[PDB]
Amino acid sequence: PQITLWKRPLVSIKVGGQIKEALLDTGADDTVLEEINLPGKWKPKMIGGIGGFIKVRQYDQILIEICGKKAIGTVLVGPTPVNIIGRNMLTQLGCTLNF
Amino acid sequence: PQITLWKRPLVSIKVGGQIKEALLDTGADDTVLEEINLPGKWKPKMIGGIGGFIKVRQYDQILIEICGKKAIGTVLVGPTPVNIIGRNMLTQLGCTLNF
Repeated sequence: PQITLWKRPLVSIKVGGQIKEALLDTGADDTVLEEINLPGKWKPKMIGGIGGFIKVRQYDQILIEICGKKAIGTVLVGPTPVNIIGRNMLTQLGCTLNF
Repeated sequence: PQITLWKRPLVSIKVGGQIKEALLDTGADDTVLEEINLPGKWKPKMIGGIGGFIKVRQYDQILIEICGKKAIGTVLVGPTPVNIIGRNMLTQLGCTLNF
């Protein structure tokens, strides 16, 4: 799809047997979700920083479907005000900026 | 231009008689720059919030050129770790997300 930016790019995502709303964020390096139980191993990871560090759970090679196309990448699970789809997953979807 | 997201989308911008590097951030509502003297009036504005509010100077109808095309919109001038081009300016450039 082509998405204009007059409003926030919230999309619907399928992940871990759940449906969630998330933000296509070209300004984020990583993908962060909250309130989900992902399969497989996880390692702790300190992210963020400015104001202090926040610990999350890093799951690797997690599938996320968005408007039809599927992406597989690392997902960080921890507290976040909005579910973020960072560039690590945007690139797996073939997402580009165009103007 | 078409910009892939394998790396951070830093571009070169012309604004206020200066050249600066900034980030095309679909995850930001507003455009924030630091260390510049913009012309015209400005009103104070509290932005951000999570962890506390930060005061910036809001200049309206400011021109910014990026890879050839010009945009006119509100620019917030205050401390920021990276110069951000929010959706208010991305939309003026005709910027979309495509995958």
